[PDB]
Amino acid sequence: NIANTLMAKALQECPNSGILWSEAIFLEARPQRRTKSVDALKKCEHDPHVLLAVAKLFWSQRKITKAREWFHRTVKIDSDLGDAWAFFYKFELQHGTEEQQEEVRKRCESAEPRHGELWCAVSKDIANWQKKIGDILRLVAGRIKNTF
Amino acid sequence: AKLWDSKMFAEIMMKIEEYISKQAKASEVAAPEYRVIVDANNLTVEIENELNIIHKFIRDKYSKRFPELESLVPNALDYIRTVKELGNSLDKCKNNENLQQILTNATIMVVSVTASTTQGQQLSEEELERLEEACDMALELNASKHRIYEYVESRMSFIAPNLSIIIGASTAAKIMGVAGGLTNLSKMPACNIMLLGAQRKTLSGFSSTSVLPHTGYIYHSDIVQSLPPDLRRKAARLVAAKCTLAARVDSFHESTEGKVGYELKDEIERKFDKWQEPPPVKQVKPLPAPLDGQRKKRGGRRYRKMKERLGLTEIRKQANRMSFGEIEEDAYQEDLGFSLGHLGKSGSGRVRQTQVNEATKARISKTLQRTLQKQS
Amino acid sequence: DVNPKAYPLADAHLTKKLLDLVQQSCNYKQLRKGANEATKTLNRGISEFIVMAADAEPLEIILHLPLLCEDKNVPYVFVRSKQALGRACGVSRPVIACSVTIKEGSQLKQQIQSIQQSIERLLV
Amino acid sequence: EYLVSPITGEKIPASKMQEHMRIGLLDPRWLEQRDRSIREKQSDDE
Amino acid sequence: LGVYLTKKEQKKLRRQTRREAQKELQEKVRLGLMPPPEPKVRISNLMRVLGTEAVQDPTKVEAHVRAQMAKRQKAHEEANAARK
Amino acid sequence: ALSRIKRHLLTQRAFKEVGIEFMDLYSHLVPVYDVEPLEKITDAYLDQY
Amino acid sequence: NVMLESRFEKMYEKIDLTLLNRLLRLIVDHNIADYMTAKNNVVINYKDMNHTNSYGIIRGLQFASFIVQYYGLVMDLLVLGLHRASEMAGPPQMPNDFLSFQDIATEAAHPIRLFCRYIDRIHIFFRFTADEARDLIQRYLTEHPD
Amino acid sequence: TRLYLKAEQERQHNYLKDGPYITAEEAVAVYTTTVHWLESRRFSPIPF
Repeated sequence: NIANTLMAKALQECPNSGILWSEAIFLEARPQRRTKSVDALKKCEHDPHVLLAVAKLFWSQRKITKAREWFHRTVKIDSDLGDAWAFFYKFELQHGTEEQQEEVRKRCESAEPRHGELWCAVSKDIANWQKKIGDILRLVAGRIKNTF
Repeated sequence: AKLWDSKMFAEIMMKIEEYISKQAKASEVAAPEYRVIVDANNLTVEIENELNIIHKFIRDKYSKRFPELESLVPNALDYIRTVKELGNSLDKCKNNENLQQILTNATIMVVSVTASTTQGQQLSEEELERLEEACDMALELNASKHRIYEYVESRMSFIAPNLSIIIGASTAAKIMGVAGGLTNLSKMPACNIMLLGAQRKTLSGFSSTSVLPHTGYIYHSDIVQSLPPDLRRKAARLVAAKCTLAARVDSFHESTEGKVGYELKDEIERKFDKWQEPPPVKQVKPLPAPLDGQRKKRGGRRYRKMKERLGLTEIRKQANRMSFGEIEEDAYQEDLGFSLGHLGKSGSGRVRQTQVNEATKARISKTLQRTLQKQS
Repeated sequence: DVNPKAYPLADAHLTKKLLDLVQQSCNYKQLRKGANEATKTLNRGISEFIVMAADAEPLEIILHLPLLCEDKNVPYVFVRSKQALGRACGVSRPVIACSVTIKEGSQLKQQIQSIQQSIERLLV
Repeated sequence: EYLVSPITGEKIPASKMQEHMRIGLLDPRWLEQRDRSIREKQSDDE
Repeated sequence: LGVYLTKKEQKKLRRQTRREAQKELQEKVRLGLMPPPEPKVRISNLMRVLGTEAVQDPTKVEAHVRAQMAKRQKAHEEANAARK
Repeated sequence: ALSRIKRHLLTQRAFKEVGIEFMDLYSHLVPVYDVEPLEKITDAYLDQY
Repeated sequence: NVMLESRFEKMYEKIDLTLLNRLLRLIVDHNIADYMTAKNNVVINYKDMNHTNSYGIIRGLQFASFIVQYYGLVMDLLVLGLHRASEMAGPPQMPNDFLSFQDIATEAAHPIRLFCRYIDRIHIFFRFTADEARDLIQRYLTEHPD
Repeated sequence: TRLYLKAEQERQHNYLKDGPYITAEEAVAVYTTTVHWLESRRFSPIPF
């Protein structure tokens, strides 16, 4: 309940926050997520976190085609942001086809036009920053010291 | 997997909180009863969520066997019972006596038709055992939910006295269970309580009205079901509103005897009587006498417009002129009694074609325009 | 007085400004009448404050709103006569609870904020 | 209480307030229509 | 405290006042205290109100109708100025 | 009109009451059905398509 | 050569809505089929009395004729039998005329030589050899002695 | 008309109370026959 009060205060004082709004969806109960939260949330902003949250909600309702379409829209609207590639691959593994999962994984290749900062997106969203995270990455000297 | 983790969590919860509820129930057969009631009314939501997880996993597994039963059977518990009674055996679909008690005859026909020519492959033994244990655990949790709802019905006299007075005790227990608690239900708007437990029944070719959508547990309560169908939906709304008030009282523990309950139920009965009251006596208007003399009627812009609308148009004036002697072939096979007269006929005195008076254009009413704008 | 439980009760001076603001919001369609609409707005997170009446025989029918306000961090205030509140709301029927809603770039903003401050100055 | 009628400008108690409004703006042609209704009712023959 | 009124009551009060004023003017005309109202004539309304007489002397008719229009307009303006 | 037709096809499931009358042919009573024009246009277009 | 002309006695009023919806989804987009089937389920009103038409179809719908025709086609598959239907319709790439056969062999293969349906009046024209007629008579009389 | 509409009301009520008169196996046979016919004719479903 105190977490809900804090989230409501944060939304009131810091609107247009894609990550905060998406995580507020996860605070809200399932009967109250799609009915009221997601609509006003989409009205507020169209962040890649917004589209990722909509796709995740559809996947949680097992709306496979709707979730896939929203994931495609998320990919088109922004790349290497929000670490949505991991969620898309998980959805493909658990709901999509094996060939579809392989195609999704291949499209997540680290390249300047698409998924250039995929590791950076994972660090920013899935909290992949670590002392050995930079060492695992190619940029041992720079990334390890810049990141936590 | 997800099924194993959900089953382990459900068993852990049942070994402690459900056991505490069982001891509390058996005691009446400093640890007050309030915490037991609250933990039970949270356990209902916990088991509903874990049953949703189980139903999702069962859907994912059975999509290989039968990728269509999800749309055909919307209810989660009905889905679980259906897959339990079907399994890999889809030829069993014919004349299932067990399917009758779960699914209505309207949808058993549809599921049999779909399974006749479905593309779902037959599951292997590992999928069969996984699905069977999932269904067994799901039905066990459903039985636990039924027992805890029986407990809440028994405790209705203590938890929500006024709200138990307004409606049926079983309905009260069900609505608090689906809402998440007395406090959770009391915080909900009245227009939302009546939507509690409104399963998305699929129309099997029938109209949406046959489905009776946007109908909740309050709509199926004792008092609401005792009304004619045309008076049902409205009644539900009223009850819901009053039910909300009861919660907004019961959540603060006021009128534990139920005085607010009576003060609301009597007015509910009064509203029902008023709605069902016999129509009053209405005198019939005698036919007005025939008119004679002159009655002064004004002229002006409205009179000019009405005269233009109802006046004889040039094409209409030329229509009812029929040429003498010169016979015209009837161009309307469907009716010989219709002719254009001089309109289009030789000797009409018009070298050019008679244009259309747009003052006689056909247009919709104001209320029809309003309805069209609403339906847009 | 009549409702001793209404701890955050506004004085005679504050009630006039409150009702004037409610009427102005109704002119701008920034007002939601009734407890259910206030609860809906609070859940949607679009309201800014709630003006409620202290005269209601099943008084607890409004008591759910303050706690939810503490859940959503929204000021609330009590008023003496429900009929006056309803008249300010633009409805002849008595109204026991009303809410004021946020609109993007609303002209009422400052006035809203001012009244908000007063409520925080009224609390204890 | 004491409230000023928005249509009359007189100090009136709030207890009758709403009722004071309902019979405050009552249109006299409603009285005329009721009078003609009762006259035509008494003008009927068995 | 001052009390507001709903839009329905505002409309009903305005309608009642307007109907009262119209009935007052009509019954003043009934009793002879007021001359019967003249038709409101504009340029478009000219040939409809004074059609049978505008052919007698069109320029005088134009002057009369323009004088009536200007009288209404100047009455409105002087009411505004006095209200200023 | 086409947009309204598509919206009614996609969403409309409940309809208004349709009247019934009977033509008497002195041998049998043929049913005649009265449907609202708003739905009638949609049904006519659907039949043609 | 034996002719049978008859009609489906209550094909209008004995069409199930669920079966009709399923069969229409086979030929048209499921949204359209659901819309049509739900349109056939509306309230029938007259004066002071109204009811809910849930079993039968409503012949007054503009598209209803199509429904009936489609339903009649299904009835044909029950009467003709799919193979014989394919023998009369012909190959899907080269359909035959109203009353014509690709060759004499398929014409003489089956007893049902001609068949038309109209709206509800089915006219069937069989040709029978002596042995086939005798076998049919014996099979009929086995369960219906006279 | 009143008599026929009363009969229709009774018929609809009987259908609702006793359920559909078409059995599952008969419906399956009909639907399978239609599917076979449509597949054999290379028929494409009508698009929206």
